[PDB]
Amino acid sequence: AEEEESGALRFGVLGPVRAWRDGETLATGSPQQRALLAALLLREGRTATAGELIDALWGEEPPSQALAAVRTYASRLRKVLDPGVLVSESGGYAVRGLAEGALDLARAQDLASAAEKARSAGDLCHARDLLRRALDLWDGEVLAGVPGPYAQTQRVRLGEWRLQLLETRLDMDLDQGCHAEAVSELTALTAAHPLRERLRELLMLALYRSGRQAEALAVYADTRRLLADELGVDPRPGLQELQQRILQADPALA
DNA sequence: TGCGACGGTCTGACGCTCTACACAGTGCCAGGGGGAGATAAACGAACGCTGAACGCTCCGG
Repeated sequence: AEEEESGALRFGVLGPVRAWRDGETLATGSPQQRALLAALLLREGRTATAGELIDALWGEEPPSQALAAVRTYASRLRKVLDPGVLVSESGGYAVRGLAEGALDLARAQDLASAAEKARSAGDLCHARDLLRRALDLWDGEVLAGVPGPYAQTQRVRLGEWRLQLLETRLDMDLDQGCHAEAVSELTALTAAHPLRERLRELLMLALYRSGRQAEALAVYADTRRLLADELGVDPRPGLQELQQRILQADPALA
């Protein structure tokens, strides 16, 4: 609310496709139109040619004469957004005029870099506040209802980035002395995603000092059974090592 | 025709690499046909919405 300046046009990709024009919404339109606007939004303002956008929306088999289709999608964007916010060069399309804080993705990289800098500087309160602001950026599933295998690619990429971001958040929560909300979040995420080894290692680390041992190794045994049933291999050596040092109960990491 | 000499013609002129690089003085505008590119409509299909309807276990007086 403190960064809501006059004339600000805010764009959002981490949650669904929406536009905020000084507090009032804009109709982003068709799902393919939403995917087109998102594809322009991921490229931080390239002039990207018509064939590349056609491939981004659809992939291997776009209809043959659908170049005029993308043309009229561009017309839709130009009449629903500002005339000058979208400009065309040599047949390519480009959204400019994006200030700081206009895109939630740019704010996400900014907050991640600030958290990394604070971790390098050894600060904890400012980094915790930065990642608290960062976890409020995503709203539900990223890229809600957009077609295209391209959109699937940045969907899985942003999901993986969110996974490492929450891994770092939970890790600093564990090292600074937070366990209750930590184990709550880890249990919720392992309920959501059952086949991540790193989050279950985080479960072991969090429960190891919060006063919980039986269900931690029960969850580990369930992980071993599912990983043997679905993969039939052995887990990472760092895991077995973490369970090992746990077993002799070293109070060094208290 | 035989002679020389006069002449044009033509060719290469051992070998790689450590090295190795680029290149310059004098017109002008209007009219007109294409095609990319923005606009709003439009043909077609399916995607939602209306709860309704088929049918089971159900706690039940």
